[PDB]
Amino acid sequence: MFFINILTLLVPILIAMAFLTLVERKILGYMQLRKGPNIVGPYGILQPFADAMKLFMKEPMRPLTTSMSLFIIAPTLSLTLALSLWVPLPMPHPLINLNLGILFILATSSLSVYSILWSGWASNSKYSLFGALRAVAQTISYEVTMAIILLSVLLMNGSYSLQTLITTQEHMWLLLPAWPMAMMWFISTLAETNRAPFDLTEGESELVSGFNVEYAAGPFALFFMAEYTNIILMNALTTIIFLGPLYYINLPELYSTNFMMEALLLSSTFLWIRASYPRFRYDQLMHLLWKNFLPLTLALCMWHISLPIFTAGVPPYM
Amino acid sequence: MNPITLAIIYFTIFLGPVITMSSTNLMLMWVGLEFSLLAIIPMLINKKNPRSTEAATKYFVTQATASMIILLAIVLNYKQLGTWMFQQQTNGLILNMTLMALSMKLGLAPFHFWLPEVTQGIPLHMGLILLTWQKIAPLSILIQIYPLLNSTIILMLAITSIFMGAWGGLNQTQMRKIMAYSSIAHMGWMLAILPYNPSLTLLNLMIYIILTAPMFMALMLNNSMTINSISLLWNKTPAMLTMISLMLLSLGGLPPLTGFLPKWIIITELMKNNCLIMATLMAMMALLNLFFYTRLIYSTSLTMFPTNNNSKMMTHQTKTKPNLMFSTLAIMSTMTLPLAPQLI
Amino acid sequence: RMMRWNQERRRLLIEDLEARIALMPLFQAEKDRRTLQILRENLEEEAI
Amino acid sequence: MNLYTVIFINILLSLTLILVAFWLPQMNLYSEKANPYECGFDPTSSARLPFSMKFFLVAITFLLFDLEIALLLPLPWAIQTIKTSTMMIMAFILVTILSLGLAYEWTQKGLEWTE
Amino acid sequence: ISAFLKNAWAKEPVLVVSFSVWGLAIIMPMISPYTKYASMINKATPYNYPVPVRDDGNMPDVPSHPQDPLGPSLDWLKNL
Amino acid sequence: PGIVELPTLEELKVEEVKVSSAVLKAAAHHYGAQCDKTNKEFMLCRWEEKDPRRCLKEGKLVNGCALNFFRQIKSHCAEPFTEYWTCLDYSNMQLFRHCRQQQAKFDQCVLDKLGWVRPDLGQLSKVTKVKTDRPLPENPYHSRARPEPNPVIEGDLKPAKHGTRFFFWTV
Amino acid sequence: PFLDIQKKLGISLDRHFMFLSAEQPYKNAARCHAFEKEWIECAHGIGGTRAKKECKIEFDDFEECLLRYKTMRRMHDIKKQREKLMKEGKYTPPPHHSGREEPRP
Amino acid sequence: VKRFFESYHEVPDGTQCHRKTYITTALGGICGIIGSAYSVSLNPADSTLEAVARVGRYTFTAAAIGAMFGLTTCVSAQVREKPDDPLNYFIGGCAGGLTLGARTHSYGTAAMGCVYMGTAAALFKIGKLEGWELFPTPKV
Amino acid sequence: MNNYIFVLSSLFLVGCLGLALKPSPIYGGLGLIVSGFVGCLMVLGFGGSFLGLMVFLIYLGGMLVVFGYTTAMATEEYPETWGSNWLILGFLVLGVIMEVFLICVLNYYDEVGVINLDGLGDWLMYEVDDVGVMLEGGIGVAAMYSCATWMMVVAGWSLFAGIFIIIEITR
Amino acid sequence: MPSTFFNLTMAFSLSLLGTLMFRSHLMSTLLCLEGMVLSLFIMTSVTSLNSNSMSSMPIPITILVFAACEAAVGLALLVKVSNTYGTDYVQNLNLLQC
Repeated sequence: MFFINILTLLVPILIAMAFLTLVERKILGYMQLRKGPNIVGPYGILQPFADAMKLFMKEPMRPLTTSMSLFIIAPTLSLTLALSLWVPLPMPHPLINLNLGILFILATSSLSVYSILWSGWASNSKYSLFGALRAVAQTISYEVTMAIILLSVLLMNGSYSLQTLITTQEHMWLLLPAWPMAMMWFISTLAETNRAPFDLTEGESELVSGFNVEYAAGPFALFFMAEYTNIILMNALTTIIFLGPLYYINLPELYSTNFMMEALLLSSTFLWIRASYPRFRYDQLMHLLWKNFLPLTLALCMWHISLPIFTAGVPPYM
Repeated sequence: MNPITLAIIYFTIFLGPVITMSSTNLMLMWVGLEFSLLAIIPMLINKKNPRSTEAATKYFVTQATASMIILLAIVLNYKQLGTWMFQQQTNGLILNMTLMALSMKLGLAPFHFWLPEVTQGIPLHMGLILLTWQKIAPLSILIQIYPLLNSTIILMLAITSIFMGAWGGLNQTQMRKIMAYSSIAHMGWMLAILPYNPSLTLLNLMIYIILTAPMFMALMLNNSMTINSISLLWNKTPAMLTMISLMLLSLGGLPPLTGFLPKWIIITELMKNNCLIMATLMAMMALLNLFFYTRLIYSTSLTMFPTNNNSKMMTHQTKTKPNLMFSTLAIMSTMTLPLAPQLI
Repeated sequence: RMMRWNQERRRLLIEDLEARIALMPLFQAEKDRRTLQILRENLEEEAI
Repeated sequence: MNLYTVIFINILLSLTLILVAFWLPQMNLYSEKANPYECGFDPTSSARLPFSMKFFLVAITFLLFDLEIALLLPLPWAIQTIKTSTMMIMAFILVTILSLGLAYEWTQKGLEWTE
Repeated sequence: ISAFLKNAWAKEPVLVVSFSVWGLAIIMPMISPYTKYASMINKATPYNYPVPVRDDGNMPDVPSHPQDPLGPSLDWLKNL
Repeated sequence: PGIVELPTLEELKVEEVKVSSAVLKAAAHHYGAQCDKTNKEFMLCRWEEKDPRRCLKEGKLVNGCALNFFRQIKSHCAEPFTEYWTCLDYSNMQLFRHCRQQQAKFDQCVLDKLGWVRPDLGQLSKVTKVKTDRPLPENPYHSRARPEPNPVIEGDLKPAKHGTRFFFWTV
Repeated sequence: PFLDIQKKLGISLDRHFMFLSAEQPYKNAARCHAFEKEWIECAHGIGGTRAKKECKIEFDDFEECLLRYKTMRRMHDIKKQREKLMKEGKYTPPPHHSGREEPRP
Repeated sequence: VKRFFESYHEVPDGTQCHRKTYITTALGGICGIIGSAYSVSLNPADSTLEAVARVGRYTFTAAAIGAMFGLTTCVSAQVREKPDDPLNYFIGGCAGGLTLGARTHSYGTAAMGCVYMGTAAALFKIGKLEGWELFPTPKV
Repeated sequence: MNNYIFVLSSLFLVGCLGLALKPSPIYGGLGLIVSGFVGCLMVLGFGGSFLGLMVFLIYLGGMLVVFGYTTAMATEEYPETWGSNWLILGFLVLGVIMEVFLICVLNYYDEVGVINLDGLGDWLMYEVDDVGVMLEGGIGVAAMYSCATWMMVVAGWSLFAGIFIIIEITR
Repeated sequence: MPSTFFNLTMAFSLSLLGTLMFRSHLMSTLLCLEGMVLSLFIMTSVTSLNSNSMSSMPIPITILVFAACEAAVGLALLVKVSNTYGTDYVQNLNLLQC
């Protein structure tokens, strides 16, 4: 039966990515005073399938200057990690209950970087190398803040498990004690996923399709869907950690539906943010996230160390 | 450099060995060795030239492998006995691997090919530190486990250090390498006796330090790095010839100076345990170690060399360099033989 | 709010651990005689 | 076996999808489309040359800060101890020392890039 | 210096908050009365079994059963 | 060299509970008040003596006291108790906060009949001073007789005879 | 050590987690705690050369608790003989060794 | 195996000339391999063939040293029956030095190695005869 | 599922082998990542979660910087991967052959004690505490804040001084 | 346990043989040092988990700390080597003999 549960956990996430594509296009359109796709389907509900089939029928590219092994194994790694991250997600009852869930998340994402970073190297081109180095700088910027933010947040939980936060947020969201941590985590999830304003790897008008310029077919489709899956994942994590929906042990479906609402709002916020602002420069990003977020992150780590103690609010171990 | 950085680095260099002593855990000893390693490099590389970069790279790469081998030995001991201390009834392979890694750390032959190069590629200071303050903690490791050690390869490493140090320093015009080969020979003398009454190891170590530090200061006082540069000393600083002579003739162990005391009592405590002919070989190659010291003090003191016309400005101007410890360290050496029972 | 909630959770944990305290001896005894049963089985087999 | 199963299944999904991408379509291979892009004209040189990066010091100190993350991360287990004062003071010392090092790097202009 | 702080709060407010929160984290534990209860709660959690003691006949401050008047009573965690 | 002395099978045959863990946790707090002397005597046997082979009858007494406990539950307060542990088993960590309306029913039934009061928050987590007719174990760990240490040199010391006997130094 | 500063000051910076039988965080005995305790209490007052021959039984017991070689060899011999018998058609295992038993509790 | 080289002393000189002979030859070949390793690692050749030629030269040279040493020792013990006499080892060491001067074309090296190897081998026999212990255990 | 740990150990061995053959730092760091993942998995197999996850995190963070630098300093026009050299390919294949042959040999020279292929999976965990809580790794590592507060001081000082060391080396 | 410990020892030995046997590059040597570190970490952690000695579990983290500091300074010296010679190769560090 575990395989049927894998189906229920895998195929709808892929449908949801494929339709986040349409939602992106239509929201960018209506924010641009235009209508997105409405031709291929009744309201464009078949444009993702058209895109996918067109990509998987285009001839791929195995250029001569490249390294085929990394070239092919990197999109595999990208999709595999983007789809494995969804596995221990409690919505409210997860598929794989791990006692160190967020460590699995962090490690899996820091390995997801290597898809971009090996694809850009195997693609023996200048723009691909630009993009790989930009990704190196990006990760160096955001990973420190990610780890310390999540540490200081779970310092009022008592564990790295994600099922425990559903009990920590039984009566209140963690957004109120920690809105600054939530802010910087949101921007970290934004720099993660290489999403705007921190695109900086597929920087169309700086790097003409960096880390993808030599990728044409289903490989490019793999990178694309991995991005659009990690987006929904990070929004799900935001709403699980901070915007804790309602558990109600009799009714888990209520948790699932409120989780759906909140993750939809956060993903729409990602698209809104893309449509609004321009791109950073990838040294402005490092300077920002080392000179504004890391001092404050350390200070709030100090505060959330002191706070369990002078409040006598230390959480429990299990 | 700036003062905060210097404070940090020198404090770390002081705490490397000081952690390595006051630490029963071998892991913390390894930590101290890594502190010394990590903090010495900014000062080997302070001038930022190819020689300094090469010296620092060679030092780092040679010391890191030895650190990893010592850590292998420690992990194997913990697996064997569930303890972070070299007991008895460990494995001789573990102990020998430890000893070889520490030999690579010190500079003993055949693990000696890195020390003259590195000492050449750095200023006169940081050769002093490298040869004195960095030999201590590696020796502390051996001192704490002297009954567990193999009397065979300890002596082979010693003898090889003596032979190679003598035959290396015989033909070096550069003084930064002569002092390194002297270090190699003296470490051979130490490690030969280390399984036999280890207090004499510390005796020879203190004697060697008290000799070398004044010598490196003597080279500092005019930035001397060559025989032809120390030969122009009767015109610049002609009041140092006496002490340089007596300290070189101490380094090469001669009787009335205290540099014969370590060799003498080491041969004594070896003859007490029937290490007769190895001791004879070491005593006889110490003479070859002495030959280039004799040539050196000939070159600078007894057959005063040609000088230059520009050396007269040096005569006009004044100096402030002797630090009031040159005299003390050079006079406790060269003159403290009758206090030998108070030394041992 | 989080102070009071975690204060209560550190009370429910005391309750649960106390249940574990009350049931330590039964599991200890059963585990003991089970291990001894298995060892006697192993020995009676090794004899033949 | 469950996590292994899920990861094997995702691996199979990706490999089957790439097999489809490579052996379904029609190919017309020739050297003018298999040679590198570089925006219309051909490369003046190779991409496998030294790429002078200008945040190397920030990369090293990211490595050190990752080690500091490692040291800080056992706190959700440390806080349940009985003392609560040695750990308080040691966490304060650790964080303050990390931030002091960051301030030194900032003032000595390591966070800036080599222009 | 008040004007320097009034400047540094407009230009570079991020570092002001960092230093202030650092000082606050250090200072508030000294001030609070609820700080001692953290160690006591960590000490009350019985992860390990409480091993009984043999009756010498000279242990009057120890109870001979769980629900006796003796022992460390946890009525401060309740109705805190 | 020496053999291990193990009991026989009939020395391990017990009237056992054959009962699940949720139903067990639901009655734990009363099984800590009642059936406590036997449990704690068994613990003192098992910890004072490090041999399970020398605490078997104590374990059988633990089992028997638990059987009598659950039988007194099966005579009065069987159905409220069934309701309680049946709601409790639904959880994944078997928590009490989700089943708190049934605790009241179970405790009221078992306080009316059998007069059992529930322990407070921290009553079961303190040493509890049991007595017994057993003797103390003499030399647990079966420690062998230690070797005697090397003797101390007794005496108020004096100068070295002829000073330092080094080579030719007189004093 | 070389510079016994900790004894000179009474502190214990690192000499309280040298060996297994030393104060684990929550009082969980490391395995062979008893054997290491016994070896260390036999080798006390004595130093070295004499403890290496007057507490050899205890060191052997500890070495067999920790690295656990004789039990490996014993079970290997048993399994070898059992395989030999089962290939000779002489031995059949009982119900409670092929996975068909009445579980105890 | 250490027993194979310790079997040099189970029967005295003048007996089993062949056994002692290629024992000592194996010993010399071992030491020559060590020397070749050190001479190829440090100061390498312009090609692996030159390096292997160097190794073979060193090794067969040292093997010749050891072969002539053992032959001459057991012969001069067989002739002029005196196994407890280091002069046989001296004569064998001189034969070794003369072979070193043959393979390395120099009479100066020949006489040098003769004197030095002969004194060394005589001291070796005096040590084996009187009970000298290189690499002693600490006793005091 | 008993040869799990031997498989993981042998894969770690192969990874370190291909590392020791020293191809370009790209494929070398790929081998590092594979071997660190495998080390995390075997540490999990022995009951250790936090240490393995931290291995993987720290080595990922390091290999990222290694890629950044090797694209800047340690790059050739022809990076010389494994198969580029018939000699290095032969050494790799010979290393795998010698792994297999030496394991088969040590499976014969001694019955058991070095490598046990017949008895495999029987000796992994060695006296688990079947009833336990507050038992995992993380408690020991968190003892750096209590009962091991020297390791924390000394590592913190290492990193603090490392910052200054790096600034001065790069200056 | 004994099998995997043997294999980890052999892996350390291979990484040691590597870092001893140089090639043109240097970062490969530093990577061999990292592999040695990894193998020693795994052996220490496996021993601590086998013996259930939680008091020694702070030791592998210290190993990682100091080892990544070693890698950091090695990488700094690598930057210096490149700035001087421009090509990262080890066969250019041959001017100290004179």
